[PDB]
Amino acid sequence: KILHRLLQD
Amino acid sequence: ASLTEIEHLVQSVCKSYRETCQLRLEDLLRQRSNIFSREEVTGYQRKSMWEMWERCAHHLTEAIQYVVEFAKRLSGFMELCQNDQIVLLKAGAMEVVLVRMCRAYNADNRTVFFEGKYGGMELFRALGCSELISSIFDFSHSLSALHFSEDEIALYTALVLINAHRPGLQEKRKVEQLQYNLELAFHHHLCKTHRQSILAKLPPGKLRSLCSQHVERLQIFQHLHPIVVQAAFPPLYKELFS
Ligand SMILES: CC(C)=CCC[C@@](C)(O)[C@H]1CC[C@]2(C)[C@@H]1[C@H](O)C[C@@H]1[C@@]3(C)CC[C@H](O)C(C)(C)[C@@H]3[C@@H](O)C[C@]12C
Repeated sequence: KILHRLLQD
Repeated sequence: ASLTEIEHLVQSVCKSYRETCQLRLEDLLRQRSNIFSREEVTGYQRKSMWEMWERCAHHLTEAIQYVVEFAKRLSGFMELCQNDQIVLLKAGAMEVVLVRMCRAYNADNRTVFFEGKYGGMELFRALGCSELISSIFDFSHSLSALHFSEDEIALYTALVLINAHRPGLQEKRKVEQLQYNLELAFHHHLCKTHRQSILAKLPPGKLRSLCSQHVERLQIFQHLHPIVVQAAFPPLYKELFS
């Protein structure tokens, strides 16, 4: 979720 | 495959590592004489357990963020599905940090570079987990005795992270293929630099056991201090470990 964001951005 | 293609993988992994380090090796070397005084040590030891936990988890989380960036630059990693990217990071990121910390460890006096100076494991006494701390420090001493080059750490840490045996992987074949190409690249590089003797000396279950000990210690701390965990531990830390 934070991981999701770090992986996307 | 061919040698050029393998050697391209080696250089690509080493570069990804270099750009995602956080602290450059020469910075860490140049501070080795800057050791906490007995009074600074005492100051750390007198901190409350919950305060020392929060500070440590903060620095660990910052370290993990650099590991995520390393993963995202690893050739093949971003082409795996997101479910698999997350599985690999959840199981792997702490193991990466534990390998990467041997750079910050001075085996001549058994200290680690923490918040601007080097200090011994006694600095961390207020955590209440001497047994885990002792084993981390020993683990780092083992790794330091190998004299890893920056290239060896890069390749080895790539392999720690790209592990096709992690439970939960949806396309375990694709990860196996990546892992085998990384393994070939690592072994190639060792064969070319006359360093194959290290293969025997790399740690066995050992990384797994340290990460397990971390998690069981966290469950004890959060049972005794649940609001502290909710209010003051980093979000990323809770997402990986709670
Ligand atoms: C108390 C507990 C179970 C968890 C939190 C604390 C522990 C036990 O898991 C303890 C285990 C050992 C510990 C002190 C760790 C801290 O959180 C995070 C640091 C750092 C990664 C922080 C950043 C620094 O750049 C470097 C030099 C890389 C540090 C490492 O040298 C030592 C390390 C891994």
